Amino acid sequence: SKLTVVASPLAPEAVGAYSQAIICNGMVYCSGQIGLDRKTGDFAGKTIEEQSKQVMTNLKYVLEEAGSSMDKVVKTTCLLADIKDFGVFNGIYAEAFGNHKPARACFAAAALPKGALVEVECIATL
Amino acid sequence: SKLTVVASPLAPEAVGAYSQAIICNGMVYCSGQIGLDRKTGDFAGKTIEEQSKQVMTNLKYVLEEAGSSMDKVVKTTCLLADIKDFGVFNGIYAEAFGNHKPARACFAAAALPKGALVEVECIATL
Amino acid sequence: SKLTVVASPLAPEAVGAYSQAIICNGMVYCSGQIGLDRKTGDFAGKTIEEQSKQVMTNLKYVLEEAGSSMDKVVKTTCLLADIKDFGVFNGIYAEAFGNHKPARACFAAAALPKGALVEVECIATL
Ligand SMILES: [Cl-]
Ligand SMILES: [Cl-]
Ligand SMILES: [Cl-]
Repeated sequence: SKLTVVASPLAPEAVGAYSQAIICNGMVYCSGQIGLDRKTGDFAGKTIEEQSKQVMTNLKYVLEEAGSSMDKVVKTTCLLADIKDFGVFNGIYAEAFGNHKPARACFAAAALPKGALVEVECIATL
Repeated sequence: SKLTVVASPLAPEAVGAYSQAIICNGMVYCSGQIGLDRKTGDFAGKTIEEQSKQVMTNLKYVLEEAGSSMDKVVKTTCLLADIKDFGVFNGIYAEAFGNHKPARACFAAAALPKGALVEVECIATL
Repeated sequence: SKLTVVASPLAPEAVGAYSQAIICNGMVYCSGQIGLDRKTGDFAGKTIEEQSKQVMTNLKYVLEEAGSSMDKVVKTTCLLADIKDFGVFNGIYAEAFGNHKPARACFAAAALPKGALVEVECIATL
């Protein structure tokens, strides 16, 4: 039951107390992505649309680096800064996954790290 | 590591970007149930008691459809719209599980989808 | 796929509808620890620093009882009562894990059980 650290050069860098994802026993446990662009270290934009798209892109990068894929995602958890953003977020999430339909839980947090508007974590299979 | 979609006709319908649950590698990953009654597509009631009972019933339906059970639940996460609802919720949760005692985390969200008062997700074994 | 209940005498007692952790299929699913001291049944202190240290100590006790360890943690979820506590919390978390870097998601809840300032759950391997 080895743990393998996942570090994509495309996803936001993990330089603190966490890894982008950990592989263990055939599963990939992904950190909660926020909508940072690795190229800038800043949010992709100020809007929910911009950050949501970036979050889903980031997740894909992490999953690919792990040897997984969006289609191998079993469960996500979707955190919003503001519940009114649910509809917009959900559309962008759905585009990202296409016809694949993970299990899901969603909620509005009181606040997210770094003032993010959206954070999405997941678990996937190899 | 096939994924199997769980769709009970008894639990709220999943007609959007998620599945009620996903089976993978011997485990069942359940979406966060809210207190909708599949027969109406509406909340079972306006109160915490009514919605909490519905949520736990819904979870049982999903688990059964997956080939699992309440007694096979390993971990839940219990989300409340209002922290003051913890005691009432907890009683209803406990009734639902009987002597089975999953691992658990609970918190109050700033808000939940659809204005729900309570949302409960879980992971279970086959 | 037997479930085993984990009950450390060092971690806060689980006397209600949950277990400290559940072992299943080679993995340990840990409840969200709050900063209670088992010796008193009360918070270790009123501050974020005091409770955060207690939470990480509690997690270690649970993991050890399960046959796991801090180094075997694959993923955590870190819940704060107040987003401004993120930096302090993160330092204490990092001390606790040393060079081990789980996957992670963090957020501020609207509120936590018992008025806690911080709650941390995790999943680990045997
Ligand atoms: Cl997740
Ligand atoms: Cl859960
Ligand atoms: Cl976790």
